[PDB]
Amino acid sequence: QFVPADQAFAFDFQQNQHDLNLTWQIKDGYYLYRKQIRITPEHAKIADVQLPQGVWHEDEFYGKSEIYRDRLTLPVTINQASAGATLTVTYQGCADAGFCYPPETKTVPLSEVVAN
Repeated sequence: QFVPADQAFAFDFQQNQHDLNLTWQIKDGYYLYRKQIRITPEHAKIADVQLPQGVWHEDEFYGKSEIYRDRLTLPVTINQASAGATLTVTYQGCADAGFCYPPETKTVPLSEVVAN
């Protein structure tokens, strides 16, 4: 069951001005590592991102780790974003079947936002 990474972890975003929501639809039997998520803005300023509380799991890769299953919803606050600004979103997930996908990076185009 080594399906394409984007089928196991369906990533999408929706922005309404200062509010950005990042979503991952996580196929049953797969999970994301909380600690492997990285969000980096380029030409934009965002509020601190608080990763939500997940569940604890144990595997041979990292032993005891906090993971996310089913779906991950992550709100992000854009305080300022110049034209052409982007958000680099990196994450990594594995399959209960016994294998991990490599980290994946998505570039989110941010709509311009005037500060404050």
